[PDB]
Amino acid sequence: KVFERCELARTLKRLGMDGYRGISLANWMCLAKWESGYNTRATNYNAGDRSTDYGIFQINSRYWCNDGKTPGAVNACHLSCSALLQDNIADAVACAKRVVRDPQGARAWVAWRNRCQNRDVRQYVQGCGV
Repeated sequence: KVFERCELARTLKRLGMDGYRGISLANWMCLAKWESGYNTRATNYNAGDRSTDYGIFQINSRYWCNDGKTPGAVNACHLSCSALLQDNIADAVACAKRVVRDPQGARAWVAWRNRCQNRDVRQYVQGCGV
């Protein structure tokens, strides 16, 4: 599923993402936009280390979910990476919350620092009614 911007903003709010561990809704929106383009089926194989990024938040299989083929990986979210490819993002949101509960916070996704951090991210939620 490819979410429309405001449809996603409202969904994320209902799932309690606004301000989760100090991360505003507009930042989660900026993260999803640059990681997957709001696409829940997006996947990206990292040939360099044999891991894969799954879903709307592009969560990595080395630490967060289990896909069986990633060397020395852990599954902190206790989820199959398959769960992060559903149209329903409840599982992906629960795992993203787990990711940021680590000291790095949103810095866990390098895309956040490059395209979201210290920017005016208002545009991501403008007009969505959230």
